[PDB]
Formats: sequence, structure tokens, C-alpha cells
Amino acid sequence: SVLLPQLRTGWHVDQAIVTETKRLVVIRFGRKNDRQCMIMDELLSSIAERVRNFAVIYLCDIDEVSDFDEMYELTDPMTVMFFYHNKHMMCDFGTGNNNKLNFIVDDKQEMIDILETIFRGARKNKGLVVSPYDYNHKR
Amino acid sequence: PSFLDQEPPAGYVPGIGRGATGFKTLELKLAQKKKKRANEKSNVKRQFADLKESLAAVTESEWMDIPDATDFTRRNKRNRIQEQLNRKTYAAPDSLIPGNVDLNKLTEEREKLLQSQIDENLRVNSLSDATLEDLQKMRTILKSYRKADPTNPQGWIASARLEEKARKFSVAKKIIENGCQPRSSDIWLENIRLHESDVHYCKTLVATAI
Amino acid sequence: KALPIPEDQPKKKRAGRKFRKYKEKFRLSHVRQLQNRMEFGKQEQTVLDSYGEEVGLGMSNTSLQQAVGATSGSRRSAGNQAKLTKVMKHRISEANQQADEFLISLGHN
Amino acid sequence: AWVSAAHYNRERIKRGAHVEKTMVKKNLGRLTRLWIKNEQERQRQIQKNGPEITPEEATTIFSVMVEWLESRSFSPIPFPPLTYKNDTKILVLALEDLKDVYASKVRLNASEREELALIEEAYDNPHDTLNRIKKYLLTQRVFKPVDITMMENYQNISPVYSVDPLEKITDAYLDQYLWYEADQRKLFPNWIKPSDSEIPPLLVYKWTQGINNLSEIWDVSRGQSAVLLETTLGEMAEKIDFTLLNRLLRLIVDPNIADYITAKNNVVINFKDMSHVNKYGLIRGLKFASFIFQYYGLVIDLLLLGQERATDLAGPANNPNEFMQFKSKEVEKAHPIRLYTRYLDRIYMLFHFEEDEGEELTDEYLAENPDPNFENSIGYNNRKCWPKDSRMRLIRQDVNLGRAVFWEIQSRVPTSLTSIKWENAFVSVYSKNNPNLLFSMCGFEVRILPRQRMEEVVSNDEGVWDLVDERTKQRTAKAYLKVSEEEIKKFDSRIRGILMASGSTTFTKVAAKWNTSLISLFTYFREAIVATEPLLDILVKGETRIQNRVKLGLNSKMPTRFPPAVFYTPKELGGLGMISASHILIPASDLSWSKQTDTGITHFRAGMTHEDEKLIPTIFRYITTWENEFLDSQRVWAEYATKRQEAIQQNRRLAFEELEGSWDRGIPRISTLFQRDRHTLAYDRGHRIRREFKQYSLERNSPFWWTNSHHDGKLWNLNAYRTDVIQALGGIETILEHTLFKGTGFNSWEGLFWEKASGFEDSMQFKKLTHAQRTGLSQIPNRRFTLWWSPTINRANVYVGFLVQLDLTGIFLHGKIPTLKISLIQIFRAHLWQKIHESIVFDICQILDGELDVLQIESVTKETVHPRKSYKMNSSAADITMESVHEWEVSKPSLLHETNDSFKGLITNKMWFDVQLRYGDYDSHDISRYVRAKFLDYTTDNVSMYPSPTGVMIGIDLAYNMYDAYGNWFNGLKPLIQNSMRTIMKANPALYVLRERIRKGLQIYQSSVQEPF
RNA sequence: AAAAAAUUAAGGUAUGUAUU
RNA sequence: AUCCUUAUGCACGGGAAAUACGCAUAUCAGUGAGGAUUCGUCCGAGAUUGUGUUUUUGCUGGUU
RNA sequence: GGAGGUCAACAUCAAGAACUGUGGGCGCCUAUAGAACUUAUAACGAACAUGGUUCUUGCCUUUUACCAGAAC
Ligand SMILES: *OP(=O)(O)OP(=O)(O)OC[C@H]1O[C@@H](N2CN(C)c3c2[nH]c(N(C)C)nc3=O)[C@H](O)[C@@H]1O
Repeated sequence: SVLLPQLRTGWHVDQAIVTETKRLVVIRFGRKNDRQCMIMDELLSSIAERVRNFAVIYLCDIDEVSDFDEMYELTDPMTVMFFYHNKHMMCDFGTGNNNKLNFIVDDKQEMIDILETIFRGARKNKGLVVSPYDYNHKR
Repeated sequence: PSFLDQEPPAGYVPGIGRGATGFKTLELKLAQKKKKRANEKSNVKRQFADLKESLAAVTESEWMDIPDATDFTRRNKRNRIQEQLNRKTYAAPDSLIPGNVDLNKLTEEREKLLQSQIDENLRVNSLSDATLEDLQKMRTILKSYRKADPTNPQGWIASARLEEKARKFSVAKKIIENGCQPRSSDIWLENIRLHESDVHYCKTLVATAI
Repeated sequence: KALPIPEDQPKKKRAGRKFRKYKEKFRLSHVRQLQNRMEFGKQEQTVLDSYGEEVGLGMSNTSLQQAVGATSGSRRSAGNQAKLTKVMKHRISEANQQADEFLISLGHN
Repeated sequence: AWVSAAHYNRERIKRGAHVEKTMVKKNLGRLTRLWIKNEQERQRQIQKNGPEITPEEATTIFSVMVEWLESRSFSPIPFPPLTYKNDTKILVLALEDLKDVYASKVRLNASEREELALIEEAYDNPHDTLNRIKKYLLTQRVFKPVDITMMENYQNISPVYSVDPLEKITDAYLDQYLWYEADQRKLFPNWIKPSDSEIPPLLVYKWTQGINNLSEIWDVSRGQSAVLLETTLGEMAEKIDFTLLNRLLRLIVDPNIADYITAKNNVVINFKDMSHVNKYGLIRGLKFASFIFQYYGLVIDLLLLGQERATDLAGPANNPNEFMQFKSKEVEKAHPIRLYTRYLDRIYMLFHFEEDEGEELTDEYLAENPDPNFENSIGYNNRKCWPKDSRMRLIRQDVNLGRAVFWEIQSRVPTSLTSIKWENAFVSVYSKNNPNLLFSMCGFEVRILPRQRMEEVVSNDEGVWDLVDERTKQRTAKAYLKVSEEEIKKFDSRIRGILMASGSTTFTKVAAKWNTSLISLFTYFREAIVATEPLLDILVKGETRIQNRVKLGLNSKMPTRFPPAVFYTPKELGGLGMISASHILIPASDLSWSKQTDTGITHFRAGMTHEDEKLIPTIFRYITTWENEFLDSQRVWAEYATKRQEAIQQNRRLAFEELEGSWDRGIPRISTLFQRDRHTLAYDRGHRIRREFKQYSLERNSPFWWTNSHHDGKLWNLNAYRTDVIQALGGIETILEHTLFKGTGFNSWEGLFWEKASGFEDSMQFKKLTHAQRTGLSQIPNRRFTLWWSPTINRANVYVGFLVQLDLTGIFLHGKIPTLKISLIQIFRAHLWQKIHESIVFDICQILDGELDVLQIESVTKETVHPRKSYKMNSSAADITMESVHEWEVSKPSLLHETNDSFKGLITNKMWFDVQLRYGDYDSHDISRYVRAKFLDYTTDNVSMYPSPTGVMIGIDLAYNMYDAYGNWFNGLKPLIQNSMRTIMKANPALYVLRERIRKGLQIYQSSVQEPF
């Protein structure tokens, strides 16, 4: 967890989305105490190095910055939200909400595919992508 | 992470700057009610915590001079070798379609080779039987051949022999009798061997060529 | 160590005499393509594997070769043929060479 | 946490409770790590304490073998000579048995290729390779480390040992040599048996018949009894200790080999990071391991029987007995042991007592283990399977005999060799009190009742055999069969394995598994499956589980029904081809099929015939029962013998025409007598054992381990099933209606082929690709199986829900169906739907526009088109407007192919046309009803715009290539439009876009000549 | 004058540019 | 002057391989790398460690 | 002072014998808290609904739906 940095103001969130031109900006929105927001914080931290060349990761806490709760509508322990060139990206995991991510993904590998898929599709301006594995059943 | 360092906003809202898109008495009474309910209504740390106090002692020089990155399984080397081993694939050769192998060709073909080396020094049972549709195809072609020449029994014995291998029995034995209808010796020779089984019948067949 | 990028790179071509010879390992040959053809409305030729699971070998035989069940030599592509790695190649020859010495000893003794 | 949680999840998966895809994968790794830790602990402590065999113990063992061999007069096996007759025959055998692993593969793993190349060089340089092998047998005593991997059977996690390939070839050669020479010198006698001649279920038949034949086992008239034992010898291979092993092999072989065999088992075993030398046990991944196991088993079994008895069972070396026989009834009745066999581990012993002998053995045990509380029967194991009436009764007299007899045999075998415990051993008794004699061979549970004591309650069963004494030639016993409670739980786990192992596979790969697993299960246990109630219940449950997996991928929501045609049509017609054990209703509503001829449109329904409904036939017919097969073989083989006598009697050789009558009959099967390679298969021996031990060398589940079809022949034919299932769904015609086959545009299906999706996936993995690319390409063979069956999967009946429209097309979707939204959206690109309409409009203009004269028409004007008319459904407007020189004689609005037409009805003016485009489902592929209804609604609709109230709609099915028109008629229309529409639908460029664009989606093709030009 | 009901719902959002 | 031997360099012609070829402000290494053994002795130069590319490197030609 | 208040606030709420602690009054008595045992859980309510967790039955291996048993 101490690998991955944290964002302590909503102004750290916004500049961080802007200044990274060439890579995804992946953010976990959720709060330290949570059962499920700790688990994801692991599965990302392990992956963050492998992917440094196309994706950048950060951590944010709903309690630290609540400014973003209404606009993106944040419910539940945590939401993974992908950004490329200020454009909110979007993917269908078969789960019935195409915005963000909720459920906890299981393998390191299946997580890297999703990041890679989003980036590759995203690079072409495509706003939707399809997660190869569709965990509607899972979540 | 240069921004991470800096720390100051303008007195600025987060949503607006980026260009963001989104994709009291009753209360008091409620609180009171809730209270009327609160009134009415770890282990790991304990295990360790006791050790953590134990640590306090350690000096700051020692905290520094701590060895930093020791691997004891050589995981990196093994992993790399594994990736290299698993990289590419290859296509399997064409000797491997499963149909061909007969041992008897194989031993005779080999053993001889081995012997030569020494001297110098000095159908498949797996396969599914012919589908009816496909067999029918063969029959048509052979019929066409036969019709093309009413003579030339070379095309007659083929229809008996090709048929015989694929099926035989009722069919071939009737054809070899049909095309037999005098001059060719070959037809007669063919006919007796397939058809005969029994001595009387063999004799009768023989009375044909003779 | 870091995954390169998922960006695609324009496809480059070459093919000589030499580069055809190498690539031949990595393509399904002619004969091997005909196994991917399944001729419709009739059952595949199958031969059971050592294991006994049946291996469908689709159009790899001509419809006159099915009915007589000949099987076809056809054209065999030597190019893919399996061949030894560099490390392994000398360990056989070296073993063989050393072995010949052994035999002679017994020849003379 | 890590260790406990690892055991805790394992039992959860033993159960069949669902623990998720990921956990099951991890758990195997963790269990493998624990097992290797235990192995490393077992060996480190055999350094400290030394070999457990004790010198005094060893002499007793080693002495038995020494007497046996000498008694038997056994010459030791020599070293393979440089000049040896059979070196060729034994290389070819050995290399091909290494080779056949790769005969199923389109592609090779980088290592696999290395091994393959190595065999090639063996054929190419036979002289050179043989010398290499011989010199390594003489000298090499250091070897390269072996690697361990673990199978998961979801129940028993087992080791798999991968050796290095140059060392494989000597080991294979050596193994073949030892088995060929061994059985040529008759080392292993009758009673060690997973032997060559008999298939395991045939062995179970022979054993029960042998039990019957022994004289007067049944009569309990005078206090007689009888007993069986089933004992796993326990750790055997894991306890084999070498300093003894070297000695015993020296006894039966020449040292140079024995030394090699002992050395080959040291090694150094790596699993990832761990490493330990194998000092103590036997590694079972090596080719000759099978031979060593039988030799160690022959040690043990001379302890149990003893020389005195063992020579009775075996017989003299001049005339050794057959499997179960003796010479005289006297020699049978000497000793309590009557029959003995051992199959790998497990032992079977039959004992015949009389009270005189009986009371003794009971009493001695009692004295040395006094039980005043009668606690013998606490820890006694019944066979759970059978009802109370049929099990073992627990009675003091009999419960003591079981524990007495077993306690005798623990005494004979010292605990250093093996570990025989009570728990793993089941014992049965047959006495006055217990009518039933119970045992399990393979995974058969057998009971026998004699006809003598039948009176105790019986109901007949599917598995029943009648057993015949060779003298009375009557039916003195019966045999009921059941499938062991192990082999049922293997199946349940193996089926879960299908649905677990695949996060993404095709639909076709899954239904291909479920064939192989089910087909294995039925063929082995033939009679018994019909007698086992829980097993039958699982088969029905299993089939639906697979189907549900299919359905969920096709759509998230699930359907009320999916027609039985989808799953059960054979691979060629585009179905999963899956077999069925169950009862499935082909609803008679789904048999309806419609065809078009230039005369008209004809329909067929056999639904109105009311008889027994049509059901998808099941396996239970097609495989004959095990009884009939043996009952045939005896007679078949005798017939063959007679025929063999007859030709040489006439000085003639056997003709095929004789035996063309019976090929598929007889368990070896006659065909194998006339196989071409039979000459050199006679040197391959011990094959039945190898196949059982192929488990350990490599990772594939080999559902058929009980046959080599080279030796046995082919044991089942399910051809008859393929045809039957096609017939049940009503012929190829009734099937194809459910497909897009008619929207391909082909007339007939004779010259067509499919491009398989299996090898299609191969061409795509020869490029360098990321994982995410790589998985994206495994879905493509799913996407073809939607289109081809898309017309049935998309209907109101199946997916209920709410309809939606593709944004420029007249196709509706009932569900999301994410893979059929895509394929259709490509199949119409660049507004293909509009273009089709326009082309058809053009055809009718240029048809009529030339014909102003003959039909006496003053103008033909194709109107403006609001661009969106074509595809939208609810309202329509006219296109082509027709006029007259004067007026026209209309008729009663009617349909194209009709005959009777009278024009006197009206006399009115001017006409219009609509060309309407439908892509229909299976529910209504008849445009006749549709067209007319649409016409009526449109003429009397207020919103709809038409020039006159006189017009002709033209409906067209893009899906099935159907057309019709419900017209107002004039002389020279019906005879025109009929001739035009034939050339319209079999020409236009817009259609020929679809029909080519679709037959890409399905990858259907035509061909005449394959060979490249 | 021989007989119709006793099962429900979410996992279904086309990008992309232009205008407001 | 011819002729012959070994090493190295440029080079026509003929083959084989790219799971192969390298690189390091980096560790040791004939002052013995790494192996073989018939147990008496015998061969004698690379082995670790991190890394780059590896179903391909550069370059043309056809056809759409 | 009394009854009644469809008025509220604040405490408790099955009963009993026996142990320990605190407080008051002159070793005894009274009150409160905790633990154990019994009654039958004779019922604070002759009434009885929903939810959470953990287990065991069915399940699309999904729910803001459930089937029908168990304990908390
Ligand atoms: O080839 P050329 O005549 O140019 O040689 P030079 O003129 O460079 O002159 C003197 C060298 O000639 C060589 N010869 C010549 N001859 C005839 C000869 C030589 N060497 C020998 N041996 C030394 C065996 N025998 C001869 O008959 C020598 O290199 C002289 O140095």
C-alpha cells in the first residue's frame, strides 16, 4: 500500500488527471478502513510497476475529499475510475453499470488485461470498450 | 509526481476547473430516538503490540545499517528462464496426422537400415468405416467407368476389387459374375477366388474359363 | 520490468528464400489446413488417439480415399520437421562419440 | 492460516460445494507445496534413523524369493547383447509409445519439439542410438534432476514426474526389454493381474465365475463359512527401500541393469524452489517402474500364501495353471486360502473354513485380544451401498472371524515392507447368518447370492449376471452390480472440472468434454449404471449444468426454453453434438418446416400426428451389455477356431468372407487377428500395466486406460446414435429451419464445407500477441455459433423481454445478446438495409417500365422516399405507382401462387406497390400471413399514405429467402411477377452483398478442387 | 350434468463531431 | 625459385541456425572455471548476477 | 382530599430459597447490583410480524426478491 501514493486534496486529483498525457490515470475512490477497499489496494499495488509505462495509479479517500461524491455519484466502499486526456472512460464488465468499476477483481492477470484493453481502445478515442471477461454473475 | 509535492490551490472548486461532467426539530427528535436505543442496547495487535514495545530499544544507526534487498530463492532467474521456455510454439509436423503408421513396414524399413549401418561399420483400426454417402460416390464413378467401356474388363475387375476392399460380400460377387458375361481370362481368374469358398461352386466357375 | 505498451506497430513484410524457410515452422501447412475443413452434412473421419479421444482429420483425405480408406501420403512438407536445439545437439553427438570409444575397448578386450 | 485454510478449502471442493474459479487453481499449488514439504520431512528423518528394515527382518524376506525362483527353476535375465535378434522390434515399440503423446497436436511446445526431434534421430540412426543406450546402461550412474508436477483430480492430488528425454529413451527401451523377457521366461505367475489377456471388467466376470466354480463353497449345511479380503497394501512404492531392492533385482537380472535401476531412482527432485534427493521411496514416473512394482508385489505375495500354497495356485513350471484352476479338488481343499489375486495394490483372498478349522482361528484372536464389551463391531466397515437386507450382518460369530482372519495376515507381512491397516480393508463373511458375499473390483460393487438361499428378499436389477457351474450347467448364483461410491464421486468432480476449468472456452469444447467423459463412463460400467440410483441422478443433473453454462454466455437472463435442436444436432450441421443421458421433450411445435418452389410455398408439420411424442434418443440403447459380449466371445472364438481347423484341413487359409460375418464381436475382436502390424505387436507386453502407470508420467486425464485399441480393437460404436438423433429432430430439413442456412443463398447443401474454428484459433496464435488479444480470439468461435442458430435463439418465446431495433435495420432483438448485436451490425454496414429496398424497387421499375405497352400503361413513376421508410415498421407508404390507358379490372385481393382469378369484381383506375423487407425468426418465417396482415392494416390505416385504394405489397424475407405478394390483379401480372421475382431474387447486387457477407460470418464455403492451382 | 390458472423483479445504456 | 604446415585478414562459390545472439563504471576465474571416474586416477576454461532483441534487422518490387 | 382522565415526564418488569459487595437503621432487618439452581418460558402479550449472522436443503453459481429446518 505504501508503494502507491495518495491524493490529499481534490486539487491534487484534478491536476493529476491533467498532467498525465500519455497514460491512463487510474483512481481508487474509497476509505482506508474498508474490507474491500484494502483488498483492491493490494491487487493494484502489485500491478502498478508492471504497468508503469501505460498506466498511472493513485489513491483517494471519500472522507478526505468528498467534493467528488455527487458529480460522479459514489456509493459503496470503492470505485475504480479511469481517465485518459480528461475524458472519463467507460467499460462494460457485464455488470450493468458501465461507469467506473465496483467489484473486486480476482487475479492479477485479469486485472492487467482490463487496463490494457481500456488503454488500447481508449487510444483510438473509443468511449466504450469491452472487458473480455464479463463478471455480471460475480457482482 | 511534481504536483504531489506543491500543496496550494487557488480558492478553486474541483469540478469546474477540469471541465467536469457527471457522466431542525424533527432531526433533533430523531437523534433523541436513536439515543434512546444506544443507551438501551484487535487480537493480532495484542499478539504483536507486545513485541512492538520490545522494538523501542533499537538505535538509529542500526535502523540505517539494515541490509536491503535479499533474495533467497533466485526467483528472478527462474522466472526469466520459464518465460523464455514458454515464449513461442511451433507447428507440428505433418508426419503426425494419425492415419499412416503400420509397424510391419516400419520394422522392415528400419531393421534393414540398422543392418546396413552395421555392415558399413564392418488402413487403421482407429479409422471410422466408410460413410454410406461417400461410398455411394465411389459406386457412381465406377459405374460410369463400366458404362464407358462395355468391353475392357480392366474397368470391371476394378469395380469388383475396389468395391471388395471397401465392402465386399454381396455386391462384388454379383458384379464379378455380371461382367464375366467370354474371352477375358482375367475376369475368370478374379471370379473364382472371391466367389468360390465351396468346391462345387469353384469347379463350376472353372468350367467357365475352360 | 515493464510491459512494453499495447500500441500496435505497422506490420512489416519481407520474404526471401531464406525467410520463407524459417517461417515454414510457424504456419499451418497445406495438409494441415485441410483438417480444419469439416465437410457438411456428413460425419468426419476420425481416428482414435492413443488416449482414445478421436482426432478428426477433416478433408485431409479425398472422398474416394474415404470410401476405400486408403489414407493419403499426398505432399509432405519437410520444412516444419522437428530439429534439435543447439545445446541438445552436441550432447547427443558427444554422447555418441564417447560411446564409440567404449565399444572398441570391448572389441579389442 | 495458510496451511489450515488450504486443507479447509480442499474438503469443500471434495464435496462439490462451489468455491469460485480462482480458489480451486490456487489450492492445487498449495497442496502440492505441502505434499512436497512432507516428502522432504519423510526423507530427512530416514537419514537420522537409518533404514527401517532391520537385518533380521531382511533375511526372512530375501529367503522367500530365493526359494521360490529356485523352486520355479528360473534362469536370470541377461544383459541385452550387442547383437540381439529383436533390437529393432523393441526400439520401434518403445519409441512409438513415447511418440503417441504428440499425435493429437496441431502445435508443439518448445520442449515437446525437442523430444520429438530426438525420436526421429532414433529412427534415422538406429545403430548409433542402440549403442548409446547400451553404453548408458553399462555406465551412466549420474542423472539429471527430475521435476515434479501435481495433477488435480479434485479429490486425490497426485504426483507427476517429468524426466529428461535422452534418459527417457533408455528407460523405455529397458522397460520394454524387461517385460518381453520377463514374460517370455515366466517370472510372474497366474495371480498377479492387471495382466495382458483380460480387460478389467472381464476380470471381474472371471473372478465371480471362479468363486462359483470351486466345489461346495455355498453349502452352509454343516457350519461352513467363507471370507473375502480387500486390502490396499498401503504405502508400497513409497516404502520400497533400495539396499534390498538391488539385491532382489540381482536375483532376477544381471547386475549391470539392476545397478542402473537402483541408481535411476535417486535423482534430485525439483519443484520450483524446493529440492530434495529421493533416497528412500520409488519414483513412479520412470518407465520400468511398472516392472519393479510387480516384482515387489511378488515378494509380498509369497509371504501371504507361502511356498506350499503358492505352488498349488501357480502350478508346476512345466504346466502352469490357467487363471483360476488347480489340478484336483484335493489340492483345492488343503488350505483355507482358495483363490488369490492382486491388482497392483489391492489384494483379494478367499477363505474356506469349517468350524473345526473355524473355531480355532476365532479363539486364538480372542485370547490375544480379549473383548468383554463386544466392541469388535464398532469399527467394522459395511459396504454402505447396498440396502440393510443385503449388506454384511454383524453377528458375534462372524464379526470375530473377520477380525481373526485379518489379524492372521497382518502377522505375515512385516511392517517395514508395507503398511496393512484395518481401516482400509473390507471383509465379508458368508455363513448361516449372512447370505451375501460382497466385494469390489475396479469400481464395481458386487454381491453374490446363491439360488440356494435366495429366499431372503430380492428384487432383480439391470446389472444381474447368471452364473453357471461347469458341471450342473445351471444357475446357482446371481450377481448384482453397482458402481462404487468412489467412481461416482470422481465423475461429479470431473464434470465440475469442465465448468470450473474454463473461464473462457468455446461452447464446442465444453460439449466435446462432456461427450468424452460420459462416453467413458458408460462404456466401462455398462450394466451397472442402470442399477445405481445416485449415479443416474447426477447424469441428469450434469447435463443441465452444461446447458446452463451455454445459455448464460448467449444471454445473461436465461430462457424459458431453448430448442433441443441446438444442443443435440451433430457437429457438422452446426450443433454442439452433445450426447444425452436423460429424457428430453422435442416439442412438436418446433418440428415445423417450410420450403419454397417456383410453384409455391409448401409447409410440413408432423405435429398433428398424435402418437408417442418424439424424444431425443439416449445412450442406454446403443451400447450392449457386458454379459452378451462375453457370452458371444466364447462362441465366437470357438467358431473361429473351427474355421481355422477347416481351411488347413483342406490345406487352405481362412477367407475373410467367412469371418466378414463377425468382426465387431468378441472382446479381443476378430479384426485384430487380421491386423497388419500384429506380427510385431506380439513383442509388446505388459501393456496393460503401462497404461495404468501413464498417469504418473504426464498430465492428461486418460479416460480410457483400460484399452489399447491396437491390442483389443474397437469396443463401442455410437454411429447408430448420430443418425437416430438427426431423425428425432426430423431430418436435416427440420433442423436447418432453425438456422440461417437459407439466408446464405445456397440451393443445396451437397458441396458445402465449414471452416473449423479449432484450427482457426491456431493461425491466430502464430503472431506475437498480448494476453488480452489472445483471449479476444477465443471468443470468435462462439460468435459463429450464434449466427448459425440465431433465428431460434432470437424469438419472443425464448427470451420474453422487450423488443428493440437496430438503428438502421428492421431486425429486432429480444435480449441484449451481446454477440448477436455485433455480428448483425456488421452484416449490415453502410446502410445495407436501405440499399436492398432500393435495388428491389429498381428491379420492378425496369421490369414494368419496359412493359408500359403490353399492359397498356400510361406512366410508371417511382416516388420520393423519406430516407427512413425502408427500415421502420409500423407505418408504410407507397413506392411505385401504376396507371392505365383507360381503367383496369381488379380482383378480390389474393396471393401470388394461387390459380383461380376472376377480374369482373371491380373496374377502377390506378395502382401502387410496396416492397417490404422482413428478417423473420423461427416463430414466423411465413410471410403469407404477415404480408396479408400488413397489407390490410396499411390499406385501412389512417396514418398510412397511398395514392389509390388499390395496391400490391411485396414481402421479402432476407432470412430464409422467402417472397410473396398479396395483389389486386390484372391480366398479365401474376404471370409477370412470378417470372420476375425468380430472376429478381437470384440476381440482385444488394442481395448478393448480404449473402456473401453472411457466409463470411459463418465461414461456410463451396468447393470442387482443394489442390492449389 | 365430467374442466384456468399458484407466480415476481435488476445483470438491456453505441461511440464520435456540431448546436444549445 | 617452386612445394608444404599452422594461425589471422579481405573474398568468390556451397551449406546450417536465430530459443539465438549479444551488452555491463559488475562478482569471481590456470595462484584452477566447470566436469568425468573402471575409484587407482582422468579431462582443463569459463561459471555466476543484472539486462537487450528473439514467429524477427535493414532494403526494394508487384498487384488493390 | 377522592375518582377519572387514551395527558405527558422519569424509572423499572416473571416469581422463589440460598452466596458475595455497597448504603441506611437498631448480630438482625430493609433496598440495589452480579452469579448459580428450580417453576413449564402459566401467559409482562391466552396476540404474534420483519430483519442480520452462522449452519444445514433447492437453486443462473447473480439481487433491493425467495424455498424450509436449526442455533445466536
Ligand atoms: O623472385 P625474385 O627473382 O624476385 O627473387 P629476388 O630477386 O627477390 O632475389 C633474391 C632472392 O631470390 C630467392 N631465390 C631465388 N632463387 C633462384 C632461389 C632463391 N632462394 C633459394 N633458396 C634460399 C632455397 N633457392 C633458389 O634457387 C631468394 O629468396 C633470394 O633471397
